[PDB]
Amino acid sequence: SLSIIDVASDQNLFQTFIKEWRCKKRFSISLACEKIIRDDGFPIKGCDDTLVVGLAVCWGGRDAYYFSLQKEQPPSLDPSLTLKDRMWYLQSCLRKESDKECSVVIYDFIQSYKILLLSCGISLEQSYEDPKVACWLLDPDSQEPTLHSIVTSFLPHELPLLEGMETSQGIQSLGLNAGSEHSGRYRASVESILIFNSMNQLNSLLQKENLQDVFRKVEMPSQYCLALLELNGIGFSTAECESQKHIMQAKLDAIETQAYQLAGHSFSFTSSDDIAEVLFLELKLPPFSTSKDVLNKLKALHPLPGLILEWRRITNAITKVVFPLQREKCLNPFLGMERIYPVSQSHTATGRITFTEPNIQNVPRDFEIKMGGMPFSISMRHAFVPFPGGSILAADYSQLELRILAHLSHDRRLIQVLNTGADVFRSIAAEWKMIEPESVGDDLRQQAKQICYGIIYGMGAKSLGEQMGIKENDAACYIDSFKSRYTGINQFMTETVKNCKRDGFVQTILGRRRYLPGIKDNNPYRKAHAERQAINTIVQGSAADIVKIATVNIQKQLETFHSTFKSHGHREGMLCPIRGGFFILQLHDELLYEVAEEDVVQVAQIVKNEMESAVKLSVKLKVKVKIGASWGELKDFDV
DNA sequence: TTCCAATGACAGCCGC
DNA sequence: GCGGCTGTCATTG
Ligand SMILES: Cc1cccc(N(C)C(=O)[C@@H]2[C@H](O)CCN2c2nc(C)cc(C(F)(F)F)c2C#N)c1
Ligand SMILES: Nc1nc2c(ncn2[C@H]2CC[C@@H](COP(=O)(O)OP(=O)(O)OP(=O)(O)O)O2)c(=O)[nH]1
Ligand SMILES: [Mg+2]
Repeated sequence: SLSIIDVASDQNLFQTFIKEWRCKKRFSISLACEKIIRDDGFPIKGCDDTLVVGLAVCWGGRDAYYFSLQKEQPPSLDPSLTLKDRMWYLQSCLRKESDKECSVVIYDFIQSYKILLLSCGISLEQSYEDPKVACWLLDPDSQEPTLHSIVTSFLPHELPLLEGMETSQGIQSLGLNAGSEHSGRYRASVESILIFNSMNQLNSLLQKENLQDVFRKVEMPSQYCLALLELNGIGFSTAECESQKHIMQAKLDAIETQAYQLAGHSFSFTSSDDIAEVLFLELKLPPFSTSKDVLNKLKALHPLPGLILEWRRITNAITKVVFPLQREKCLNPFLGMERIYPVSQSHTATGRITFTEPNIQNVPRDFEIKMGGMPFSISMRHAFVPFPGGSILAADYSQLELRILAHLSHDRRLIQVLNTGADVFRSIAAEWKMIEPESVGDDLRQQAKQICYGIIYGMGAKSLGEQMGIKENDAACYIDSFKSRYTGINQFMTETVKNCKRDGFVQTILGRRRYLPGIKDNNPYRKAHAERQAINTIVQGSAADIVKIATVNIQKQLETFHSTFKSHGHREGMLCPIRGGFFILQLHDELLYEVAEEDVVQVAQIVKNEMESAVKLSVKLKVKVKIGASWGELKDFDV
């Protein structure tokens, strides 16, 4: 039967609860947030509307222990239990002793870790288990889990507990979601019971699939590193952004006025229909699609397609990068600067990490605008700055996916190239554009990068032709030459497709499985798509495993040499200059840290050493470190 | 429908 | 009319 024990209603019940809690090796917690220093709970950073009023603990059955964090105002509070006394006993039960294996189960661990630190001044110090991450680990292509989907799949007999609790079908924790008519006490108590029991079932399934070691040693520690990143945020300068915006907007104005004179009338740059009417009906250019690929061919024949492409590039930087950054910026009064607080997203097909609100991974590379034949550099990344005195440190793996592919295919030709061979992208660009390596621009090297990974991951002659600007036949010859020169790779492609067809899945270097039932499909497209996913998932997923291990191992090292706070949040939630390195961004094969001037040499050594040691392959994991006053102005730094 | 992975703005359409 | 859905366009790795 569902029972909620209000432990703070009676001194005697409270101590019995505290004694039992202190001996538990496993329990769930769920935070109780409701809509409105206050007597009735702890304000949440970023929401003037909602309070943490308590939390619920579960360690078996359908008993929730509700632990109130209200000074005044379920039976009422025993007044001998001061809030200060409760906060003591709370911090005591949520922090590890020496040689004590202790696991806390939290739905949306990251959001809960942050609220406990910033709102209640409590830093969790135990092993963490998030059922959302366990779901992902069992099927990475599953829809993002909700409490409702977890209970549906893993605890279906308890679905009645969720009847009339419609917010259980949203992504946000039932306890944290104060946009309900149900009390935080009831919501957190139900969640605590559903999550504890759900996690027992998820742990049995992880053990059956042999993913429990991955879950405890890589994925949950990776979530802890991402919690520190989300507490840290990334520094942002508005002055740099505005000055770039003004140059961009001037170019957009000139492009529009010239486009409209060539067209003969106004047209919307955002309507494919309008652009198609102008290009194909009203100018009779040869084709109706208005894609990048189409306009890229046609720019050789008339100026308007090129103007369209530049309009979309610059409009993208203004409306999808500047507008959201200058809206999501937040004053940090301790560091004395604006920062952006993006949200990590780990539920991906291959185990990459991405970001939302906003997605800082998508901030444009440097690009050039010409006006009156004078070039202006647009560096959106230059707006992302360290705290005063600090530096940005970036460490990137050199061709990690190629090194992993070499290791798994034992391809002797690819190993030679990686051992000595110059930049492969520059080599391809040179051969293609009839030049020696040195002339390649950034844009052209990116085109060659797309060609090289494209071919490796099963790009066809029609598409390679559009990209290289050559006939399908010439592209098909290029594909054959690749396959002939690197026969190891081609054997590994056929051996991976054969093994996928048999098993219904592929596995990464750490044992994670992706299910590709399209592999058996009779439809030629769906079959070929699955075969391409099979090959790409093993290499891209393996790379994502290595970067996670690197991230986790760097964080351990930083915290040993840590005579200082493990995140900027740990100073906010505390209430003496900044020392150490702060994880600020992940870019798939690249880690960014914000580092105090004094510590950049030591942090650069730790980061490089730990990234190069993450795993042992047939080939060396090469790491380049760069350093600078912004993400946009990073310079090579020999470590 | 023929590189893979990702987020997100933005016209435009359709059952409610 | 209105929110959901669905391409389509962009960008990054
Ligand atoms: C101009 C052009 C276009 C398209 C293809 C190729 N071919 C068949 C290659 O061989 C090219 C260059 O001749 C040497 C690098 N290179 C590589 N290409 C691929 C696809 C792949 C690789 C790699 F996997 F080995 F890295 C290399 C290299 N090295 C060439
Ligand atoms: N399938 C595919 N994977 C890509 C593509 N671009 C990048 N990736 C994957 C493979 C490389 C990895 C990291 O991308 P980078 O741009 O850093 O590539 P890199 O090979 O490391 O180049 P660089 O030397 O500039 O760091 O992401 C692409 O167009 N297709
Ligand atoms: Mg790289």
